[PDB]
Amino acid sequence: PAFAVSDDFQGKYNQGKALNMIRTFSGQGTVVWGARTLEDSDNWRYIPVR
Amino acid sequence: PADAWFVQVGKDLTMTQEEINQGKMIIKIGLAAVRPAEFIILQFSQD
Amino acid sequence: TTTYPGVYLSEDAVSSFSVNSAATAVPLFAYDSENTNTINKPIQVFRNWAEFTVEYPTPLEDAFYTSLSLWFMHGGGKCYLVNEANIADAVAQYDDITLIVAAGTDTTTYTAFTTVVGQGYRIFGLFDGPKEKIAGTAKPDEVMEEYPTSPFGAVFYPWGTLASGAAVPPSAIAAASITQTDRTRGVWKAPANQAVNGVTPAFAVSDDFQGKYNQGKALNMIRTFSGQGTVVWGARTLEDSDNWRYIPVRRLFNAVERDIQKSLNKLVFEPNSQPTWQRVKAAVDSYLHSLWQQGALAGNTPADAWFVQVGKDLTMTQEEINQGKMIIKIGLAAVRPAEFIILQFSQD
Repeated sequence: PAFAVSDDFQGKYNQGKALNMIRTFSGQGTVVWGARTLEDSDNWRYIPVR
Repeated sequence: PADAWFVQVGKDLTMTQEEINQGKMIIKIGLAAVRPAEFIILQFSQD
Repeated sequence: TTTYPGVYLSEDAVSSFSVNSAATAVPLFAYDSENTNTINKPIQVFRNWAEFTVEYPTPLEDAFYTSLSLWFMHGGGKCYLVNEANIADAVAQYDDITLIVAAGTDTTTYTAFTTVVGQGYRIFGLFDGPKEKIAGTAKPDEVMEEYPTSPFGAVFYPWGTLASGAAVPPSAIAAASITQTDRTRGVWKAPANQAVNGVTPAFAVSDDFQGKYNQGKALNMIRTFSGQGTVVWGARTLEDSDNWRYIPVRRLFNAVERDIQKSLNKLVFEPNSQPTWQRVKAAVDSYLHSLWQQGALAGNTPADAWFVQVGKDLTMTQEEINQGKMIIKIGLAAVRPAEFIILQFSQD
């Protein structure tokens, strides 16, 4: 990743829409992170259930 | 799993007479899907 | 909130409670502020014999010196010594003081005593008997009115003169009986058969002058016997009342609540909910039940030997809940001291 992003700038953009930044950890490295569609709706969040 | 879905098709619960006579058939289902466990909180207690 | 994806965590919030027991004897000692052979610091905060002796290596004969000698002869505790001018002050401060002695100091003492009980700070003071030798031919009550009536106190006449040294007020002397009472067993036991050591009463009093002054008020002379020597004798508060005679049953409720009222100070500003109310009830009863199975309080099936009640309408109804107020109430069976003994024969 160009950027090792955050937890809070991560966390504060978890809502609203579908930012879904891709964050490197320990163990898991450069792993994908967060699953959500554009609407934060009870029918449609969570891209696989869409 | 007939709770985890349902399914229904008939003569009048679905697709009544004249639209059968119009050729149309309609069906319908609805179902229980999984949801991804995105968040994790956990609770302690000393009982 | 649960903002980013990942692992959040919660715990348990609030727990139970119980009361923390007691001290049962924190006496301040009646320092005389006019007195000079002494520290003219009014309030002396004293722990044991050692710092006393680094304060007084000096064998005095004034009664407080004879007190702490006698007091720490019985062990003794962290006991204080304030003047006759600063009674209420440290009582408003130190929050532990259980006992108030009379070191022959009465005049401002009784007023300051009846001052603080005029705001009622849950203490048991105790006074001196008159100095010497009521003739007893007459005059039966006119030796008593000099002492304020209260459910809090007695005088213990004979002026146990402590033949090693100076004449000691039995306020100091009977406290030693209590000192070996709580150390022996608690407060509901009456310190009425603890024998003290090396102290001689000025007077070997009577049985009848004893017996005729057993009533009215709380003379409670301290009489030497055989076997038991110079032992304390008679337990009764100032009023001869069915609620209050028998100083430990007064001192029981003097001790029954200062633990509790202290303990629940942490528990205000709390949501006055029903599951609060039952939970509060759940802690006390067992502590009572222990204390009942201690035999401190009398009565079988001990929810007979007490009761306890708190709710929404049996106690603390709606608008005063809406006023924030909660009220509770209990009542209970206590022991009473078997002071008297008669016994009946029959040939059947």
